[PDB]
Amino acid sequence: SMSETFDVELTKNVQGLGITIAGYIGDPSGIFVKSITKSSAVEHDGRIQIGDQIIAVDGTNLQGFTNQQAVEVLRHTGQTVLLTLMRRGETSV
Repeated sequence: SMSETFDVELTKNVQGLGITIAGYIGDPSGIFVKSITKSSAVEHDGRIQIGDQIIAVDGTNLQGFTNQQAVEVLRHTGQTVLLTLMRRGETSV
C-alpha cells in the first residue's frame, strides 16, 4: 500500500472552491474529487487532482462519516477552507 496525504488552504471566489466532489450513497467508502472547474481557486492552486479523497475539512476528520455527512460538511463551509486530502498510489485488492 502507498498513499500521499497533504493539505491545502484555499480561499473561495465567485465560483467557490471550484471542485465537484462525490461518494457512493444508498442502502471502502469516502468522498472524492470528480472534477475541477477552469480558472477556479483549486485549479489556480494546482495541487488537488481528480481522484483525491477529501479526508478532513477545517479540523474535522471525515473518515468515520457517512458520505452524505461528509458532503454536507463541505457544503456548509465558509470562504476560507483547509482541506486535507489522501491520494492512493498502491492498493491491495
